[PDB]
Order: sequence, then structure tokens, then C-alpha cells
Amino acid sequence: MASMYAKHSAQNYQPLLPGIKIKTLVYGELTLMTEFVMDKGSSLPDHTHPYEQTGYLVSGKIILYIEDKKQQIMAGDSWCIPKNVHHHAEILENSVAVEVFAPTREEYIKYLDRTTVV
Amino acid sequence: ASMYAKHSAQNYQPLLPGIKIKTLVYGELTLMTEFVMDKGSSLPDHTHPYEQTGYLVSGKIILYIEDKKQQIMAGDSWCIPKNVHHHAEILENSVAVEVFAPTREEYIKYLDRTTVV
Ligand SMILES: [Cu+2]
Ligand SMILES: [Cu+2]
Repeated sequence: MASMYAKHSAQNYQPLLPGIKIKTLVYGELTLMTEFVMDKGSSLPDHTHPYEQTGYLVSGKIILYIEDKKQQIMAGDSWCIPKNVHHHAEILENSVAVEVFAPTREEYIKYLDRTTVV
Repeated sequence: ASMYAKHSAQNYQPLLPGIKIKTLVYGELTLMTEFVMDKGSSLPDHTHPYEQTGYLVSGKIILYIEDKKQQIMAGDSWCIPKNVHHHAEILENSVAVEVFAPTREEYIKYLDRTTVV
């Protein structure tokens, strides 16, 4: 089936934005999971995508903006951004986040680190 | 329909012996849950009509999907398609974040509303 495992790795993070590196961990028929490695002082500009985006902060500290809201996000915090909802972020510290997209975000399939897929 | 959620060390609700659960956030297509799992516990074999993609925040487990068996450490990830048999053995005090698609309605009742903004 669409079953897959993936092992953690410290390499193969593809650049996306200045200070923002991305890697697709796993994906299936309905979801796609990425891991965002973001550097202190960097920033995600405002963008909208036709994919629901639900996330979890593994480490670090960021400021997550959604619509009019502005919230400081630290390790263990989570968020769910519906499709086409404006969102951006300021990266205050070296942070890592796990973000799952739905439906399967076809564009990010190519970022999969196939060296770690079991 | 957007929402943030802050981390809180409580309101992790009973699910199974040694398995506590908390729904962090949920949307129109996804639902995120966090499983706190005690060393030596086990999830029994089950199937649900929801795709289950997960990330191991900490610990060490043994995840079974169909014939496959893999030892899962922190930073590892998996994806279990809908109605696929799966279970796990817990080797250490572990934490996993799991997202379900479509939004798993019967898990909305585990949402820790005290930390949702
Ligand atoms: Cu985005
Ligand atoms: Cu399950």
C-alpha cells in the first residue's frame, strides 16, 4: 500500500527560502508530512496555498501570524491553517517544525529524502 | 477556522493502559493528536477509515504496519493508509504526534480546549 516509514537524518534538507530548509518525511493518499528547519533571524513571507496545513513545533521559538492573529510559538505548540488562509512567520530562534499538508501536496513530493525511506 | 494551541503538561486523557492522548488542533481536513506512551505499553492491532501519518517526538517504539516492522526513534516518521492493520510496542517513554485525514471526528472529544487560542 501507501505504507512507508522514514528514518531521521540531518542532511538532504532542500533550500526553500533564506534560512528556511525543507524535507518531506513521508506521504500517503491524503497527507504529506514535511519538516521545516529554520534559522534564527529568517522569515517566511506571506503566502496562501490550497492545502490545509497543520503543524507542530519540535524546537525553537517563532512568531506565527495567521489572518489578523499573532502568536508566539515554542516547543510543543501546534497550529492548523486551513487552505488559502494567509499566514507568515518571523523566526526568532533556530526552530524546527513538523508540518502536515492535506491533501497530498504534489509539489513537495520531490523533496522526499529517499535515502532514509524504509 | 484557523487555530493555535499552546503546549500544556496536563489534560492528557486516558486512552489505554500507559497510553494517554490529547487532540492538539483540528481543521477541515486534518486532526492532530499527541500520544504519551509509557515504557513497555502496547497499542493493539486496529484499523480505522483514516490515514494516520505520524512523527515520533521522543522515545523508542516498534511500529508494525501489515507485514512490516521497524524500530522508530525520535525524528522518525510513518504513514499508515486507511483501514490498514497497525499496532506498536513501546520500548521507552515515548511521545508521538499523529495527524489523521479526513478529520477524525470521534477524536475531537479529546481536544484540550484550555490551550486553544
Ligand atoms: Cu505554508
Ligand atoms: Cu491507529
